[PDB]
Amino acid sequence: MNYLEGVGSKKGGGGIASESQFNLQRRKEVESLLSKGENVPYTFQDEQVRS
Amino acid sequence: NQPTNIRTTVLMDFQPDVCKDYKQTGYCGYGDSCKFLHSRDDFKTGWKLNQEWNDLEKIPFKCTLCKEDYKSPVVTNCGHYFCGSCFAKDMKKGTKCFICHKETHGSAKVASDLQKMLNKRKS
Amino acid sequence: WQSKKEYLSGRSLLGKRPFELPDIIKKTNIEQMRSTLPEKSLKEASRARVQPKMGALDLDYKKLHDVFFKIGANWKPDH
Amino acid sequence: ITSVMDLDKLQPPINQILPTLTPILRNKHRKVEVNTIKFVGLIGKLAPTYAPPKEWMRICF
Amino acid sequence: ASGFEDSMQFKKLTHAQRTGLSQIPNRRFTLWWSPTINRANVYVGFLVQLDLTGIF
Ligand SMILES: [Mg+2]
Ligand SMILES: [Zn+2]
Ligand SMILES: [Zn+2]
Ligand SMILES: [Zn+2]
Repeated sequence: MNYLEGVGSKKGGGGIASESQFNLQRRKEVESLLSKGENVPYTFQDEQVRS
Repeated sequence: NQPTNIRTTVLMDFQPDVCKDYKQTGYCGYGDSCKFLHSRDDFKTGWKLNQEWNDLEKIPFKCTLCKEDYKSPVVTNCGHYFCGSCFAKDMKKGTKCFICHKETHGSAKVASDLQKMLNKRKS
Repeated sequence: WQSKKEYLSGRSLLGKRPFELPDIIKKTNIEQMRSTLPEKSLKEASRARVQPKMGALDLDYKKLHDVFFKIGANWKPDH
Repeated sequence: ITSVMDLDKLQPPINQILPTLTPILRNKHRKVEVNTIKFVGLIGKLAPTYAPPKEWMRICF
Repeated sequence: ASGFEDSMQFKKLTHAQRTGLSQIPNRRFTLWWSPTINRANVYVGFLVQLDLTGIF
C-alpha cells in the first residue's frame, strides 16, 4: 500500500544524467539567450538575412 | 490444529516478483523503494566470440581429378589425396594444390593408409 | 620575424575550409554513417546508457583493412 | 580467488557474478570503484563470452 | 541504519529515489516474524506454493 506516499517513477531508463551533460545543455541555452536566438552561420557554408 | 480431513490443492504461484527494469538494465528508477526483487540474473554463455576485425570425412572418396576410385594413391604435405596419374598431371600446369593452392613442391607419398581407410578392414 | 602579427593572423585564416578526407579513405563510406558537418533530449540520452543500442556504424571490417593495406598500399599524397 | 582459481569451476559462477558488479560501479567512493574495475577487467581478459555484449556496453557507459 | 545514509549519492537521485521510503526495513520485520505471520492454522486462506520452492 505504499501508494500512500505519492512519489513515483516512469518505467524507462536510468534517470539523472551526468553533470557534464548538464553543462553542455546550459551553455547552449545561455548562448541562445544572449544571441537573441539568431543563427550565426559558419564561415564555409556559402550564404535569411543576418541581424 | 488444522482439520483432520481435508485435501487442499496446491496452486502454483508462477509470478516471480523480479523487477524487470533492474533485471535487464541493472538500474531501477524507484531505488530502494521498489516493491519488487531487484535480483539480477543473466542467461547462459549464449555468445560465441568471432572477430571480423582481425566423424567428419574430409576425404573425398572419388578423385578431385579422376572423380573416380583412388588407384595408386598419393599423399602430399597436406592431407591431399590423388592417383599417381592425378598428381603428376596437375603439376604439368598447376604449381600448387588442386584444393588448398599451397606449395606441393611435387612432393607425393605413397598413400597406402588411404587404401587402408578405403579397405573395409582399414590397415 | 619582424612581424608583430604572431605568425598566424587572420586574414587568410578566416576562410580556411574544415577538412576533407583523402579520397581512398572516403571510399570506406564513413562520410555517410557519421555526418559531422555542420537532436537528443537529455532524457533520451540517459535512456541510451541503460539500454543501450548496438551496431551504430554498420562499418565493414574487411573493407577498412584493405583501404590502408591492399588497395591503398602505395597511395601517397598528391603534392 | 577468481584469478587464482579456474573460471569453469568457480562456484557462483561467473555469468552470475558479472551482472552483480555493474550496479556496484555506481558506488562512488574509491575502494569500491578501484577494486571493482580491476575485477571487471579481469573477466574481460579471462572470460569475455559470458555476459552478452549489451552488458559490456552497459559497463562502457 | 543511522550509520551510512549520508554518502549514498548527492545530486543524482531521482525523485522517487530521494523521497520515497525504502521497503528494506519492513522486509526485515516480516522475515523475523514470518512463522507467525505465515502459519497454516489460519481461519480462512488459500494455499499457494512458490514457483521453484516448497514454501507454502
Ligand atoms: Mg505512476
Ligand atoms: Zn526495482
Ligand atoms: Zn585419380
Ligand atoms: Zn592443400
